[PDB]
Amino acid sequence: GWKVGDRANHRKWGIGTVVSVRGGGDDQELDIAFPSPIGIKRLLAKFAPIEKV
Repeated sequence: GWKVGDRANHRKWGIGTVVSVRGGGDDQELDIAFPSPIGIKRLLAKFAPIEKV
């Protein structure tokens, strides 16, 4: 699934970079760093409004 360094386009926050991935592969939790001033958001990958790249 998701990997550190991946870029994600989020419906709300635009494009950001994955800085942490945890939980098991079936319930990944992502930290995604969006450019200033949004900062880092922590969210469950399941049902997240994100697309890779």
